[PDB]
Amino acid sequence: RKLALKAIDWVAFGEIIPRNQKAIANSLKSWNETLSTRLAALPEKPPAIDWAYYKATVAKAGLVDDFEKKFNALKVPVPEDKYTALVDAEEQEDVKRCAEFLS
Amino acid sequence: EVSSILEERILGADTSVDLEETGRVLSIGDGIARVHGLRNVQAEEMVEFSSGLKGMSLNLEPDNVGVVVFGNDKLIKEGDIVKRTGAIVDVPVGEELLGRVVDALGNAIDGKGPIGSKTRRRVGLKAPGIIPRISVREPMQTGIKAVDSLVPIGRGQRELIIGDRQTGKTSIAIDTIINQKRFNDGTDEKKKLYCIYVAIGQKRSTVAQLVKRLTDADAMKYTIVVSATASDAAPLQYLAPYSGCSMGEYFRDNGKHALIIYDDLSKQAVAYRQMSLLLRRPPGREAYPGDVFYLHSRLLERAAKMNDAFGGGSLTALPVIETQAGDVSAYIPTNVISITDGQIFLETELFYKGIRPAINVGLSVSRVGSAAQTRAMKQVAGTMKLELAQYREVAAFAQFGSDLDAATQQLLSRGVRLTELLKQGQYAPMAIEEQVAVIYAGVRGYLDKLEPSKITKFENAFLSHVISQHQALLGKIRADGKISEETDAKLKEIVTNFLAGFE
Amino acid sequence: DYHISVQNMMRQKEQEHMIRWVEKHVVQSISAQQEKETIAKCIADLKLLAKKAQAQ
Amino acid sequence: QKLFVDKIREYRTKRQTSGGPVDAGPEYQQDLDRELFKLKQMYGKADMNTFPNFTFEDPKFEAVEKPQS
Amino acid sequence: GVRSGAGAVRDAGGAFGKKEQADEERYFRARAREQLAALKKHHEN
Ligand SMILES: Nc1ncnc2c1ncn2[C@@H]1O[C@H](COP(=O)(O)OP(=O)(O)OP(=O)(O)O)[C@@H](O)[C@H]1O
Ligand SMILES: [Mg+2]
Repeated sequence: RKLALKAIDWVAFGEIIPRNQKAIANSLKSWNETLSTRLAALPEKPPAIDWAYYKATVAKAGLVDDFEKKFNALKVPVPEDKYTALVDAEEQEDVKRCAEFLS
Repeated sequence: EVSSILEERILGADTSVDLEETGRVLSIGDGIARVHGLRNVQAEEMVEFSSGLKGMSLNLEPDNVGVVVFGNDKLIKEGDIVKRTGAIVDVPVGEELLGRVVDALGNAIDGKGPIGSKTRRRVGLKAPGIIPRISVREPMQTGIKAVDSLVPIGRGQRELIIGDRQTGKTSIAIDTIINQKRFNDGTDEKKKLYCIYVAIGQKRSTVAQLVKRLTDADAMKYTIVVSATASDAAPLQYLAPYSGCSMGEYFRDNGKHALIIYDDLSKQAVAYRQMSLLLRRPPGREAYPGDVFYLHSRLLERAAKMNDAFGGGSLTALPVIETQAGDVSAYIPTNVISITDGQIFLETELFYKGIRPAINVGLSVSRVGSAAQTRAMKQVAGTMKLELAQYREVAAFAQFGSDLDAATQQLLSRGVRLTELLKQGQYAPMAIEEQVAVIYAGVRGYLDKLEPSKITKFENAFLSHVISQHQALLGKIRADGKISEETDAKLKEIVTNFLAGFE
Repeated sequence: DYHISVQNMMRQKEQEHMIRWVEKHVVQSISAQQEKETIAKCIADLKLLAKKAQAQ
Repeated sequence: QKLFVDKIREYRTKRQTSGGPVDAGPEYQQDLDRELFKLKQMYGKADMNTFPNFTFEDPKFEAVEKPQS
Repeated sequence: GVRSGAGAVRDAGGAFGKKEQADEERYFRARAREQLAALKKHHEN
C-alpha cells in the first residue's frame, strides 16, 4: 500500500480563503495531519501469519487447519474513490474558471 | 504428553544425599530463629530450615546464630533442624530475567516457567572503586520535559525521586521505563537501556497494575520486575534492592546499560529496622540501627559508569523516598539525599496547582549538571533554567502583577508560559527532539502573545505538526545531537509559520 | 490465540490434577508398603558406606 | 533408588490410566468447568471453528458551498 | 531547610486566620444579600 504522492501544505493551502470556508480548510489540514499520523501508526501491510507454528501449537483438529485455509482464502476488499474523481472534476472546473478570470 | 513430560522431569531430577552442617532452633519468634550449633557458618550466609524455608545467618553470637526467616514463622518449631547451604545469598542473573516478574530470590512469580538463568551472582558484592569509573556524560532520557530539561540524569548517576505520597514518583519511574522503548527496539546498541523495577512493600495488586501498564506499552520485554510485596517477610524486602542491584550489575559489567529503580527505599529501611530490632541490635534515631546509612550507601554506590577498559557499561539508580509532610530532615531522607547525586522533588501543592508532573524545579537539583545532556537540549535548557529562575525570583508579585514594572510583567509572562510548557500528561513520554523543539519554541519568545491557557493545546498541535510534516528536521536533530545554525533557521521558520497559522 | 490459550490452560489443569493425584497416592501407598519399607531401610546403608568411604 | 523406582511405578500407573486426568476427583469436573468459564470470560466471546470477515466504509469530507472570484 | 506552603495563614489558626475568615464572611454576606435582592427583583418579573 504505497502512499499517494501529494504536494506540501504550504502557505498556498491557506491562500484559498474560501467564503466561510477557512474552518473547512483548517479541518482539511487536521484531516491531513491525522492521515499522516495514521500512516505512521502502522506499516503498509499487516504482519504475516505463522501458520506452521500455529499448527504446531494447535491441538485442535479440523478447527485449526480449516481456519488457516479460510484465512489464506480470505481476501479483504479495498474502498472505492469515486468521490476523489468527482472532486478532481470540480477542481478542474474551478481551474478553468480561474483561467478565464486570469485571462 | 503431560504425564510423559512429568515423568521425564522426575527421572531427570536426582535425589542425591550428602553430609551437611546442621543446628537446632532454640527459640523462634517474630521471624527470628535462634539456632544452636552451626559452628562453621559464614556471616550473611543462606541457610535452609527443615520445613523448606530459607534463611540468612546475620548474628553469629557465641551461644547461638541468629537467622532471619524468608517466610512465615509458624512453620519453624523449637528443635527443628537448620541445614547449611554453604554459600552467601545469590540471585539468578542474565538476559533471561527480562520480561519476568521475580521475587527477592529470583524465583519466578509470574507463572511463566522457570528462569533459564545460566549465571549466579551474589547480592553483596563491593561497588567499583575510583579507578574503574568514568565521568557521566551519556544522557538517560526520562521522556519528561522537566527532567530532561532542568534536572538531567546521566547513565551511571544516582538520582533521587523524593516527595510525599500520591505525588507521582511511581509515575515518573514508570514513564522513564516506558520512554526507553524507542532506543531498545532500535538499532543503536549503545543507547539501549534495560530497566529493572524493584517493588518494596507494595501490595501485589499495585505490582500487577504496573506490570499490566508495562505490558500494554510493550516495555516488559526489556524490564525486570523484582517484587518484594508487603505480604513477604521483612528479609525479602531487605534483600530485594540488592537482588535488583546485582541484576543491574550483570548488565553493567557486560558493557550494556541498565536502569534500576528502587521503589520505596524507605520501606526497605523500615524492614531492616524491624530485622535489627528483633535481633536485639542496639537502636538509634527513630529506632533505626546505626548501620542504616551503610545499608543504602553500599547499595547505591554500586550504581556507576564504568570506563571503556571495563566494558563501558552503566547502572543508573533511581531511589524513591516517601517523605512525611515534606520533611527532608528525617533520618532516611537525609541519608539518601546525602548518598545520591541529586533529587527530583515533587510537591502536593504543585500537583494540585495544575503543575503535573509536580516537579519543583526550585528544589530539584542535579549535581552531574548539563554534562548529561545533548548539545541541543543543553542549549535550550540553559536559557530555560535561567529564565525560570528569574521568574521564580519574581513569582511573589504575580498576585499584584498588573501594577508592576514592565520587566517584572515580562518575566512573569515568560515564566508562566515556560511553566505551562513543563506540564506533561501521564504515560506519554516525549522524544528528545520533540522536547528540544518545544523548549526552543518557548524560550525564543514565540508564546508571549499566545494566551497562557492555550499553551497546552498549542504544544500538542505543534508536536503533531512537526512529527507529521517536519520529520526530517527532527531526525536531523536527533542524529546530529545539536541544534545547528541551519537547523536553528529552519526551526525559526517552522515555528513562525505555525504560530501565524495557529489562530 | 483463543484456541492456543484454551489448550494451554487445559494442559496446565491436567498437569496439576495429575500431580495432585500422584502426591496424594504415593505417600499413602509407601506408608502401606512394608515390603518396600524394609528395603528402603537398606537403600542408603550401602549409600552411607559409599559416602563414608568418600569422606575417608 | 528403590523408593524412586516405586515412585516411577506410580507415575507409570497414572500414565496408563484409561480415564486419564480423572484421578477419581469429583471436583475435577467442577474445577475444570470453572477454569474454562473464567478463561472464556477473560478472552471474551469467540468461536472454536470460524473465520473473521467484515467490511467497512469511510465517507470523505462533504462539499461546502463557497463562492469567490 | 524549613520551608512553607500556600494557605498556611489559616492553618495556624492564629489572629490572622480568624481575621481572614471574618473578613471573607462579612464581605460575602453583603454579596449574598445583594444577589438575593437582585434575584427577588428578577423573580417579581
Ligand atoms: N503527570 C501526571 N499528570 C496527571 N496525573 C498524574 C501524573 N503523574 C501521576 N499522576 C497521577 O497521580 C497519582 C499518583 O501517582 P503515583 O502512583 O506515581 O504517585 P506516588 O507518589 O509514587 O504514589 P504512592 O505514594 O501511593 O506510592 C495517580 O493517580 C497518577 O495517575
Ligand atoms: Mg507511588
